[PDB]
Amino acid sequence: KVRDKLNNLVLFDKATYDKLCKEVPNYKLITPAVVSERLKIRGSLARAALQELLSKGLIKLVSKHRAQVIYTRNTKG
Amino acid sequence: TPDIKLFGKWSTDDVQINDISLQDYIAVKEKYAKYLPHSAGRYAAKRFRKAQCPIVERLTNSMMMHGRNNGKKLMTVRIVKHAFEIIHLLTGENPLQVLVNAIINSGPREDSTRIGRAGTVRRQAVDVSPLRRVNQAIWLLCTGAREAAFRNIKTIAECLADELINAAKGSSNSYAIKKKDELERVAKSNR
Amino acid sequence: LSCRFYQHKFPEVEDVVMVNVRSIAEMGAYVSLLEYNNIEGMILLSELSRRRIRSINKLIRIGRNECVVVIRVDKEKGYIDLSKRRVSPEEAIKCEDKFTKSKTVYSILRHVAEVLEYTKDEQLESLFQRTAWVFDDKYKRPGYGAYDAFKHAVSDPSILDSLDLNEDEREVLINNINRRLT
Amino acid sequence: TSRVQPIKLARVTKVLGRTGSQGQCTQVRVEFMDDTSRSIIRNVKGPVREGDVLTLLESEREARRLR
Amino acid sequence: SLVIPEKFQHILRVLNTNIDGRRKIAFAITAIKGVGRRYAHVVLRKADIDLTKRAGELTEDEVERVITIMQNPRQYKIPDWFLNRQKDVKDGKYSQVLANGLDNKLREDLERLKKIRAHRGLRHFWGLRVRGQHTKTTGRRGRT
RNA sequence: ACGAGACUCUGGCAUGCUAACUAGUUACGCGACCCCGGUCGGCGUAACUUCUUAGAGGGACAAGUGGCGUUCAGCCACCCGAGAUUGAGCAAUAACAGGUCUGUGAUGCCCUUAGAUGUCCGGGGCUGCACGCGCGCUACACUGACUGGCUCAGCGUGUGCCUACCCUACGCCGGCAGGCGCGGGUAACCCGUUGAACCCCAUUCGUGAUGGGGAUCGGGGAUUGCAAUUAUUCCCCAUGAACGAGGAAUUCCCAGUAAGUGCGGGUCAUAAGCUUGCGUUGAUUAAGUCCCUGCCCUUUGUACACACCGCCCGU
Repeated sequence: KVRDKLNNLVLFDKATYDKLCKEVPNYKLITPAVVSERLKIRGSLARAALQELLSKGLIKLVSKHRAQVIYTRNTKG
Repeated sequence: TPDIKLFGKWSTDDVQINDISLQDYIAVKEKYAKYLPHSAGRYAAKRFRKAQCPIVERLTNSMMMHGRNNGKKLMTVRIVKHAFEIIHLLTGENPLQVLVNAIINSGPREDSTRIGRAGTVRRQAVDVSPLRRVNQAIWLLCTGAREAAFRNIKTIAECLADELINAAKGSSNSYAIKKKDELERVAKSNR
Repeated sequence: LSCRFYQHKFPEVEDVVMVNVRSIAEMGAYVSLLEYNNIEGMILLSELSRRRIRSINKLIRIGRNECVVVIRVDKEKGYIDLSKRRVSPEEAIKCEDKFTKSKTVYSILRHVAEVLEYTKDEQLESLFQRTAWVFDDKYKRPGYGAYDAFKHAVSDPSILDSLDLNEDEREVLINNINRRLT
Repeated sequence: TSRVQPIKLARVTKVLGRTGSQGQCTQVRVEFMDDTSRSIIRNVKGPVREGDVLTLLESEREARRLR
Repeated sequence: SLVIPEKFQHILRVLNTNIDGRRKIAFAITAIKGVGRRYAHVVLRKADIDLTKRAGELTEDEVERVITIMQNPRQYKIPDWFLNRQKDVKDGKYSQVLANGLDNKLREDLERLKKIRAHRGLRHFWGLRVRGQHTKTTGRRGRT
């Protein structure tokens, strides 16, 4: 029964950026919730990073909504 | 041209039911196959008319609970559609097959009845009717996703998505499988 | 930082455990085994007492530990069925003494771990394996083979340094055993 | 225990009156499919139809009354 | 940009209070006693500072301009009906107070009522409700 | 013979009947915009009741089929079918020491009647708080909060006798609460096609007593009234408490139902956290039982009959 009060970073440090750029385009389902859970960052910060990766073109859009968005990796072939 | 009742973008055919005891109670195949999980009504009027309802419609109707969500059918429908999106993009498997195999795997097949006076603890082992199997299975899936998506950063479109696949493979990391097999354990403990 | 007490992940059948109760449910009740890393357990309503009860919290007492016996376990799935009715009155003092030795060993090793600054799950399991589980497997007693080993090693440094864990960490553990276990 | 009873599935033939303290149980007349000659009575919870096949964890007990 | 900038000030020491830098600038300045959500948008609209940045990366000149808007809001064309303290009984001026003038002026008003012996002052001295509501069924945390 | 039933009102349909410039539809002309064709709740007038209004008649009766039943009363499932159990109204003999003398110029008796228990004026009180109890409202959040845009109803009511106090389109001023000259309706004509809320879409927020929650409290400005202080009410900026899904116990309900959500009426000079109606979205479970709390009939028992909340024995 450990509490472990989360203290999410408001912006990226050095290790989070390349950890994201090497592991997030190698995952099956990408949503800001699972990005905030795995990378211990804020929800809006994950949304901004995912918008940057969408503008870069390494993530394809699946469906957009005001509640949550759905993202997936590129085909490895 | 109505070649196939595509459930938005998923095909209602080529889905396999593994249990024969739930064959006539789950209607998804070739007759009760709709484009939406929202129909008109007059489905809970007589005794067994709810067995003819589509299973995704029953899941959508049982999705809404706890006061502030009653009547919001559109919101539960779009949760169901987004959950089907993560289910299709997550395993590579057709999302209607995942719904069917989870309900079979999460159905409690034996029950204990409270017997005696008020306060005494006596249980008698009975078996569960196949309609009530589907009914408590849908209720268990809905309450597992509901208590997963509470005071958490993870959305309900993802909390519902992880809850069925853990019930589909029988990994027992889901909450429906947890109450299913403790109920089977209680029914087995005193027969 | 926390882990299991003994080397076994899940206990065997017909074994006594001391468990912390958490909440009361309809079919059973949710508890937490403090010596098995707070895993989920179940106590039955009819198994709480052999006679007629008047209220649920006559024997619930949420927050205070109790003694139970494992009736049926499932190692592959992680389910333990507990029993309250099948306990002897003479077992309580021995269970309390065993939990006292286990908790003072866990507190001493936690103190040595935060002195040595080794904060990792696998590294902490390695420290337990090199500190207590080795002498537990050597003396063939799950709990009774450890406290006697620290009691001997408080006076015998040659018996203390038999495990090849480290040098400075071994000195810190010997200092903790000398200061605490007197 | 130490014995895995194989699960047998049985289909009803006739529904009887509803038993139980609150009338929540029901007496049914089920029949086996590996040999269609045997008919026993079981206690079921929930609504049942005619021709509704049920799963049985055990196939050895007999139905008791409301008590 | 999204990478943390250099000299990213975490804890902001402004007006002898503690201010977090991880919160939005339209909401991190609301932790100061006396200023709230509505008046915060006007201040960052008079100053040429966007609302899309956190409070932890702003620097001395912009936070100094915001502190000038705090202390003297009248001649930066903030409307007179937007203020919390208007038409004073001591001197008759329109001003915005930031926790020090606010706390000491509320204390001075309460001792003014207690000295003038109005029933509002007597109810504040006794520790009861002043706006004229029922006390029979509520207020059970008054005294033991 | 009464009661139940029978009877009435409302909902559910009828492209058949009667009818509509205080309701529209379809065609025709004119006008406006665009690329030859679309939109107009823009303007005007040749048929019509498909929408609407409301009158008369019709339609569902266990009527048919297959079973169960003494094959008698009736029950079950199915087909054709808008419905094969819609909801309300009225509601018998007998009595309650049930409530109302504060509904009445309905009322017996008693008290009082000029230093009045009649009446009137002015002020206060019915709101006063160690505490306990009941009906309710808002929330404890991410099935969410804020901000923009999109978009859909039905019951109603409205210038009153002494009695003065109505509902409101439109123009300007002001952040807003609000203010002035202007027009309609004594009402299917005017508010009004009642651009309602919940929902839908798109940003901001990210598990933090937090942008949740708005209690408490300070300052200022308008409206009603002869008069607001013990803030009538409304508006603006600050103040941001408890509350992390609630112990023993207990209430209501089974189909357009519970629940969420808003709109009318009653009180009303100023006026809804209450109540009565209305509409939108819209489920989980069950077609059974007498175990609990009670009710109806028959038999039996009784030392009860102001009737078990009864009666009664002894220190």
